[PDB]
Amino acid sequence: AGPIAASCYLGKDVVSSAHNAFIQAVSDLTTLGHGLNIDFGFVKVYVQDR
Amino acid sequence: MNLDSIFEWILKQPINYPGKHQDSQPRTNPAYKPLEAKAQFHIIFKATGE
Amino acid sequence: MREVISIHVGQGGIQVGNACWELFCLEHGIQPDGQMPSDRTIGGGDDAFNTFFSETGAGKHVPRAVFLDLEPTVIDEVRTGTYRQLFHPEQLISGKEDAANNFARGHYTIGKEIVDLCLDRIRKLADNCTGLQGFLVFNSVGGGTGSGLGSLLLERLSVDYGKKSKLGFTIYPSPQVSTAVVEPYNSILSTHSLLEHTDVAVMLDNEAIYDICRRNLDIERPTYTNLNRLIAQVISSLTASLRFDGALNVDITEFQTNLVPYPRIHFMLSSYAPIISAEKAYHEQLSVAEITNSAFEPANMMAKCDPRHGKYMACSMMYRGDVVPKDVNASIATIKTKRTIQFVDWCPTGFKVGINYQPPTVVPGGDLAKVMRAVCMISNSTAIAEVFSRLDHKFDLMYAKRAFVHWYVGEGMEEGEFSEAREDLAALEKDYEEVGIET
Amino acid sequence: GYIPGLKPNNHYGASYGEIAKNCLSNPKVAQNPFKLASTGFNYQRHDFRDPSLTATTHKFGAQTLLKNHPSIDQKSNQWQSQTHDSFRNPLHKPN
Amino acid sequence: QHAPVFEDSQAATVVNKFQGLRQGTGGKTSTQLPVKQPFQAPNPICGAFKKRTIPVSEFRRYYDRGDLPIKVDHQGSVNKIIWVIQPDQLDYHHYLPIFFDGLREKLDPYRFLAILGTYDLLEKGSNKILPVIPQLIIPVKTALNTRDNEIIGIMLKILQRLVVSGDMIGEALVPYYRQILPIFNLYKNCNKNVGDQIDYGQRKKLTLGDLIQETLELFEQTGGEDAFINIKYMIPTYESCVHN
Amino acid sequence: MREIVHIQGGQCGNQIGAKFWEVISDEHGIDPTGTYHGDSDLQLERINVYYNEATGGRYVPRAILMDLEPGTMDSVRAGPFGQLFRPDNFVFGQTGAGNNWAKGHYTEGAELIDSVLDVVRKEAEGCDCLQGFQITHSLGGGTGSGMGTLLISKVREEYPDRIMETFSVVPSPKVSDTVVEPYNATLSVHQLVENADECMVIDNEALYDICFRTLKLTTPTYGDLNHLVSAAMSGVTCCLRFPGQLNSDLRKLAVNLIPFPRLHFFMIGFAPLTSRGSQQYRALTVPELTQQMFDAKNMMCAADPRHGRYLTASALFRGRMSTKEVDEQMLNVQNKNSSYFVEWIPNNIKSSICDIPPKGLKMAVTFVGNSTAIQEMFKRVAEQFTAMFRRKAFLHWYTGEGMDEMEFTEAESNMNDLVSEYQQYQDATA
Amino acid sequence: MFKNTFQSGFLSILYSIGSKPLQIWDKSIRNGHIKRITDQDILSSVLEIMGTNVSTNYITAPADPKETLGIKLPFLVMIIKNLKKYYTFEVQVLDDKNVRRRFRASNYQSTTRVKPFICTMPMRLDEGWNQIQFNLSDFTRRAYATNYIETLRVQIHANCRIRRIYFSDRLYSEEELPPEFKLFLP
Ligand SMILES: Nc1nc2c(ncn2[C@@H]2O[C@H](COP(=O)(O)OP(=O)(O)OP(=O)(O)O)[C@@H](O)[C@H]2O)c(=O)[nH]1
Ligand SMILES: Nc1nc2c(ncn2[C@@H]2O[C@H](COP(=O)(O)OP(=O)(O)O)[C@@H](O)[C@H]2O)c(=O)[nH]1
Ligand SMILES: [Mg+2]
Repeated sequence: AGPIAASCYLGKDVVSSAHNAFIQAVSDLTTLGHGLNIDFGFVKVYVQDR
Repeated sequence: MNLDSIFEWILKQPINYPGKHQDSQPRTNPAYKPLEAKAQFHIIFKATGE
Repeated sequence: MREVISIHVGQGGIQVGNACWELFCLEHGIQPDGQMPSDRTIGGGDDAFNTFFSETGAGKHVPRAVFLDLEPTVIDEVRTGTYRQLFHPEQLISGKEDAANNFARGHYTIGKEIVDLCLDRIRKLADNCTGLQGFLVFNSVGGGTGSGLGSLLLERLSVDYGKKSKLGFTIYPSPQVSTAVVEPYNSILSTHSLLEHTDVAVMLDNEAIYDICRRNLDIERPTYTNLNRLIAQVISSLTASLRFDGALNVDITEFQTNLVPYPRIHFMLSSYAPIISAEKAYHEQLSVAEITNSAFEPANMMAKCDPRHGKYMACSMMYRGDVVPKDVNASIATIKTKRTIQFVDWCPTGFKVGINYQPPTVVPGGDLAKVMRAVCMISNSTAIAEVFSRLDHKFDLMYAKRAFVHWYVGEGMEEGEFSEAREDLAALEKDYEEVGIET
Repeated sequence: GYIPGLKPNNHYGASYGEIAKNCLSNPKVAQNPFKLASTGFNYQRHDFRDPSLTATTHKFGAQTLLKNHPSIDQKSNQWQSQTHDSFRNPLHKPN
Repeated sequence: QHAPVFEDSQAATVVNKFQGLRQGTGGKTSTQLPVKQPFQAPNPICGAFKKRTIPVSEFRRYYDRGDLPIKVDHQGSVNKIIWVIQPDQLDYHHYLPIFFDGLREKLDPYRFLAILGTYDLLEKGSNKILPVIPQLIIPVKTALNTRDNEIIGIMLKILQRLVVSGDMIGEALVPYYRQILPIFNLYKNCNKNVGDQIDYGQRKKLTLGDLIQETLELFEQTGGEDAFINIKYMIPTYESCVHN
Repeated sequence: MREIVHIQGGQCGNQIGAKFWEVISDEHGIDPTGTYHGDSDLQLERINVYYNEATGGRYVPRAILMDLEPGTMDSVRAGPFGQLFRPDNFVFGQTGAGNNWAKGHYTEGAELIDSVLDVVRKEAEGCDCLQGFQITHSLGGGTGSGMGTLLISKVREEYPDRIMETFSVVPSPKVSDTVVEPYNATLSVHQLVENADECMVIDNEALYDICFRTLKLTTPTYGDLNHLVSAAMSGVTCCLRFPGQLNSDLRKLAVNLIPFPRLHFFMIGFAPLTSRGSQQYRALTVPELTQQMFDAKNMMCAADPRHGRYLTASALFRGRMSTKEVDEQMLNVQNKNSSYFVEWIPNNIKSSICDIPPKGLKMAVTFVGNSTAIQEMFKRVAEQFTAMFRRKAFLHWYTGEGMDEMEFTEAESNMNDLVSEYQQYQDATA
Repeated sequence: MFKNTFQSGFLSILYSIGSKPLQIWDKSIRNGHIKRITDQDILSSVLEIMGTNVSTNYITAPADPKETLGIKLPFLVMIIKNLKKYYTFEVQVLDDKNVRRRFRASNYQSTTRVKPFICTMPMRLDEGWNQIQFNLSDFTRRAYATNYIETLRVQIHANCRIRRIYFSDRLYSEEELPPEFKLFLP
């Protein structure tokens, strides 16, 4: 997360904490339904119910 | 959820996902103004995709 | 000439009866075999045991007690104990099937098959007595068997004997400590049953006794035996005024005349002092002033209630030992001058004091030490409304969703039986606040 | 500070002083069953094998537990708690 | 679609001083230092009130079949169906389950033809509707499972008409309470505490809580003696009505 | 007094029952010859709950062994402690079910069920006052899952007010040994939910996971799984057979655990479970027992408890321990995990104490908890069943002897009905 | 609060036809619901109180406690629709001595007993709409043998339909009853 913060002109610690909260998308996935399409660019990840 | 409704879901419950991402952080360069809590948290992901 | 009969119903009643009868036997010097030793006489005078025991004519003595249960495990424990020859073998009435915490089962299904034998044995015990004083009943209120059988027994003895005094010592569930999941239901049903049938009720919540054991007795993992021993000590202190001489005697019949302002209000809480371990019992004076100060401490209440949240209505004092009336009067004056405790306006004096000469009896294998002076706290206050109010909300949460109601409906009890019990609770609560307001 | 036996096998409902006395005046908590030295040579003297095993495979593989369990002494709480007089006198203290 | 430029949206009062590497909790082990709050799983909510993703209906296919005698007539103010061949001649064993399957449909005119077709079918039928009852259990559970207010609201009205249309229908429906009652429990208390002001929605019976209560009311009187205990077993909240 | 009678069916049921009876025999000090060589007097006071006295002073279990093939009972008789059983209680056919629920419920089960009803009627009538029945069977097989359910229906019809308790082995999808598991599983659940008073579900995958992780033994065999199941099931009636601070028979547990009649499916667990080499180092105390008990991996099911809310839970403690500590630990765990406990059932934990520990332990705990997480197990079973049933595969075998697809359709719909009504109470609020 | 105020023949406390039928009344609800809807039996608007847990859901005549809703009228009467379920109501009464009494009428209760504060009484409801004339004269004269001077509160619990509460002061029949107090037969 070093170079990412350098390009974003933010602290290194906050970017890592920002990653950690987003990685807790399994709780959103564990609940029923709640389909996902995580693109953020070239690769698109589609998650149906499970 | 289109990777953006996730942002509201995380921002909706500060107690479940406490951290520095919940509030805005100052930038490392005085030229750039600090961003919104939602705005600063998207711009990290665009950097990660790149 | 004076006699009382103890009726123990349910597992909790039996387990506390064991401790209290052991205490009585040790206090009166009767060996577990029932035979007083030819030598080593510990008590002077005659017929002191006559209040609690009956003389067979030649030899042993038999307690004026009867044990009731629907499940035989604890009955067999008692029957194979060290007191097998103490009790009459046919007065330990044991059932066949357990009601399984079902008040309807204990009031409509299987308690009726036994209540006939219960009343037969009760009559065979009572007709022996001539100057009978009253009945003592012990029962855990959060159990189906205890609640239902106690309700039926009080109902039957209300019409069989009428005006005779009956004392009920319930053990209410703690505000947050509990063992079952349905105790509010049968607790409310039992309160409805016994509201109009008993004369005096005593609150004996287990959480307060746990707190007393932890703070004072210095016990970190107490069990039920210690609680039963303290309850037995309280009962013995209450009953010592009957079988022992004293400067100021107090009779059971002189309770409604001093502690019951209105027929509806007869629930009250107890406390006891001193409670100290032998490791530090001999390092302080144990003066009457400090023991009566400890008695009025809100943290020493035998039930989880705060007297500071309400006004005091009546309060009865029983001192046993070498206490002096002038010292008692000085202590009463000090308590009156204290501001933290406030009484109602329509009661100028609310203290009744009893003095006894016999010091409390110590038990080997117990926890308490030997002390000259002990005071029993018996008081009626408006603060007991909170225990009724909290269980009312405990009931409503489950009752709104018809939770666990089919188990009681299928045992012959109508669905609407809960509503009138709830109405009786609501009317009782409104009575407490109505009395508590000033004029 | 650390009354020795009171933690592992929890002591029952009783005064802390009495149970401390009971677990201090009891045997063990000392003595050399293996005659081991804390310096580290009787380690090479000793064997370190527990004689509480058997074998396994092709039928059942759980094995019975170590001797850290009671036996024969199984007896109810009412038997312990309620006895009449057969104890030490609480207030004897010979003079 | 529009989305604000994320690199521009900014905050003002937050101060731009940056601590940087000049940091550290080492050597300052005070008892007032902050601790982490670890992530905890949120409260599970499941899908009790989620949508059901309504399944496909056979009525739409059977209307495209061109083998159901029914026509939309626009001569009236409200469109009224006309029977090419009178319903008395039709075989209720074959057609009646199909029309019940159309209750799920929402697209015009499949939704329109379903309710109107059913009402005429039940109203004109006299005695042959009874043997069809076993075959009607499948559609009623499917539609009620959709968990949608409009479809549930209309078809509870259908259920009320079925019981009252003829005699002896309530008695035969008693064994089949177990397959339709559980939905009634969920929406039994689904009522609004309006308070004092007038509720103008009486004209359109769209209140689910009131509809369920009256539908269960009709079940008890017509079901018979055994009807009440079956309802109380299925739903615990219920209370007797015919009994005094 | 308050005796119960054991009935085991199928190969899996007999394998469970053999180990259970061996464990009970060692618990009560009964040698494989039937002679009492015990050391404590309490070992014989309540022997009549499970054992019958015969002339000559030997004890025989009142177990009825039922199967549709004589192969497995010849094996269970020849095994250790196989001489305890009365040879007249063995009942069998000569054909077998062939993992076909229809054949084990309509064609072959009906003609053989008369003898088993006769023998169980004799056994139940002989005893003074019956308390209940217990059944051990698997839902993945033909003869068991069918004939046992038919027998439970018959026994419930003849005895309306008695307690029926059963142990279920449910086929998980990850480890599956039969290609036709969903069919008979759904068909059996349909009747089981209607008939049984109490049901307990055991998953083989959970047993293997426990054996590999907690016990950390290299090669588990079916002996170890049976041992765990037997210990867990004996922990239920330990308090009925022995005294305790808070006695609580089977009837008391049901009243406190089933709020509504159709919700009687539970998951169980036993503590402590430790590896052989790590027993010198652990200190057995109540908080340790509770924290190992409430662990998700300790449960005997693939259902994960934090995916749903505990309706009610029950803990049975074996051995002597203080009452205050148990209550404080229960309150502590209830307050610490308030999210997983439903809020309209306050104080939803039940605790009982039995003073006699199991053979080889100073303390032991059995856990029974009713959680809404079992809805996942029902959902996954139906998905496979409908997947196979949409194309009508493996259907002619069941429909060749008098069944029709309407029965399968109503069985599937009833199972979904249970799922809906069971998840309804998860999200309900005050 | 209806003290030092004139009343001769009738005095209404609640009436379902108005902009706001209840000002003085206070509503407390836990699991129930309150609304005003028209009736199919009588083509007029009627108030609705329904819900489980009969005791918790109720409405009190005075908005707040710690004051008196004093009224001298001896005869009480209500208009209630029979829903064939549980329903009950209470009234607070003052006798010659300066002490208060409670009178209770319960649908599901089957026994009666007199107490110094509460005097419960079973009651029976016929089918359809009906009016109940609560005497309040002999009730205090029979239960406590004391005259009546003043009645304080009236309380209605859940699961009932209410059209009008008023005091008749005496036994009245339909012909002398004014039309607005009359319930016109459908
Ligand atoms: N103070 C005290 N209370 C006890 C004791 N044992 C049980 N209780 C209380 O009794 C309640 C339950 O009743 P049980 O002990 O099961 O006995 P029961 O009242 O006859 O009910 P049944 O089991 O149906 O026979 C528990 O909630 C405890 O609070 C005890 O030894 N001392
Ligand atoms: N716990 C346990 N499960 C077993 C054992 N043997 C078989 N099973 C399970 O039982 C299932 C097969 O059941 P089956 O033998 O056909 O039942 P039956 O037809 O009634 O005899 C398999 O999925 C196994 O997981 C055993 O010894 N122990
Ligand atoms: Mg009991």
